[PDB]
Amino acid sequence: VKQDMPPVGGYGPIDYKRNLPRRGLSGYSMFAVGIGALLFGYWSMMRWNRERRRLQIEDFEARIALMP
Amino acid sequence: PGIVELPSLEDLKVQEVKVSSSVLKAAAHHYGAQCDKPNKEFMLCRWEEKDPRRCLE
Repeated sequence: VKQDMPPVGGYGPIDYKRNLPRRGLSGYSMFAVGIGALLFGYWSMMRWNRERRRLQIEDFEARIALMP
Repeated sequence: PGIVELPSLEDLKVQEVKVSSSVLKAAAHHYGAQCDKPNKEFMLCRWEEKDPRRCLE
């Protein structure tokens, strides 16, 4: 017998495609969810700032009543 | 030139309210609420005549 290195009856194929998934969101959906979380942060920001101004006015009234 | 008028320690001796910062600050709303009805007399004295050595009373 002979003992070279042949391929055994043929081998499987190997791909040659530029395999790209291009996944992720679109323009509109990513854009809208970013602006939506932005507006959520704005609303909570507005609420905290106006309640904070209430308390800071109370601090002003403390210094007024303390002064003379 | 002109001599000054400094009223001495004859009238400048009243026992101070010798409490500290935080107690006086935290007691402020009731302090302005019940009393400090006649201190606006003092403040009106002070703004109508800007000469302390007047509003000592």
